[PDB]
Amino acid sequence: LTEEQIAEFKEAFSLFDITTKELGTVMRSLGQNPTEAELQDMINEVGTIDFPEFLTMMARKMKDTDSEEEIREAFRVFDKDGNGYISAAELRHVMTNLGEKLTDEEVDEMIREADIDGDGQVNYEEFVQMMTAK
Amino acid sequence: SVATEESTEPLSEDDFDMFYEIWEKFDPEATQFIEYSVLSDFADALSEPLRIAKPNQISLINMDLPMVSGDRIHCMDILFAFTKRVLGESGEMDALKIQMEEKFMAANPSKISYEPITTTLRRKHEEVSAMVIQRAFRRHLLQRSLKHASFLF
Amino acid sequence: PQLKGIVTKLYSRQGYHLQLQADGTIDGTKDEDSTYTLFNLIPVGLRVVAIQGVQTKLYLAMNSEGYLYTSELFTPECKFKESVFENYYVTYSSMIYRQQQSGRGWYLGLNKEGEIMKGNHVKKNKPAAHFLPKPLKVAMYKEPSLHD
Ligand SMILES: [Mg+2]
Ligand SMILES: [Mg+2]
Ligand SMILES: [Mg+2]
Repeated sequence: LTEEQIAEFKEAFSLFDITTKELGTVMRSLGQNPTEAELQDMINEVGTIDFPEFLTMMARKMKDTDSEEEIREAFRVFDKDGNGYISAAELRHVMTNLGEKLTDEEVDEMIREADIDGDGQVNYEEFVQMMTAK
Repeated sequence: SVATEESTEPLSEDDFDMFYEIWEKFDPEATQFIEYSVLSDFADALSEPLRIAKPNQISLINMDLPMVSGDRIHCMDILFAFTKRVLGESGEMDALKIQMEEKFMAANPSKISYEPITTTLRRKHEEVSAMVIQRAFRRHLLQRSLKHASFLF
Repeated sequence: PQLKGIVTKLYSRQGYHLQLQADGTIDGTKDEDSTYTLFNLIPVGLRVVAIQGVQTKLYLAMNSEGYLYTSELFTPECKFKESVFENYYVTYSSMIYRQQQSGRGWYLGLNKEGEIMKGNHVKKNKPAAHFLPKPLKVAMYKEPSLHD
């Protein structure tokens, strides 16, 4: 974290001198709207949180955002009609024919997870969240 | 100076001279190729108007830039796409590239630099994107596998 | 071994692999496990290639009427200009034949059914002309001798 970054984080933290529901409010003042489940995960990776732990939580959240964005943008390349959906067949084709090709067993598993409702369509934002859940 | 109806501005011999000067910085052995991973730097290093200043990925990926194995781009393809960016799109343009290739061939005794097209910048971009997804999925699976293993504890 | 080419399949956007059979017929096939679908892509000039079936040793050629055929001997009809359309596809056209007056090239192409098309019915901006090399390996080639 840069000094510039720590400054902004101290600023937001100071405004709520911290409770668990207080964190929710702090996150809101940083423009985020995490679900309660999301908030619990952030807390767990570390009901009162010390500053230096907030910094650690913020650093981690920004890293997570980056990787979420990287994967989302990677999917966007293949959603050529820009509707947020990629057909399971196309996903299967891309995964087995490009890059570090997935095996048949790996790709079967991907489709099992990526197309839960089994309609032959993948909501890739959904699947991005699944892969970044941990 | 050369100018067309579609040109952002005219080009002169100095621009083409400048082009080779910069080329030799990236291709000191005059192999006639640069690796695609320095193309962005090369494009940014030219003088205006041939220059494509960073960020320049979008412009580059929109150009016809064929890549020989592996991930190597010929100076002639680069030269043509960059000058077309400036001079603008035209009918003759496609025919003009064929003629340029012929003139380059007649002047060039070094035949070793001729290699067939294998891929493109855009295709490479898709390979990279697929790998981002593949890596994410393998990380996901491995995290899961260890997770299941640890349950027994 | 003076030329640096590739051993490769040529995948057609129409959903076929180009194929040059033992009997000399050219077409597209769904059989992703065929010896024939193998080609030597040999550079014979700047963005000029010869396309040769590995199993048959025949060269693809286009005659003065736009018809593609196979040639045992390497001739000027065996040279293809290689170009990319939209930065996503590779197109191969006659070096010497062309739409008279129109100035439009004549291209190697397959139709929706995987059938070989007349060179002058194939347009660079149409799916039929759209190929993608699927390279196996880099290979050195002795230069073919030009005949007539
Ligand atoms: Mg879509
Ligand atoms: Mg549904
Ligand atoms: Mg679905």
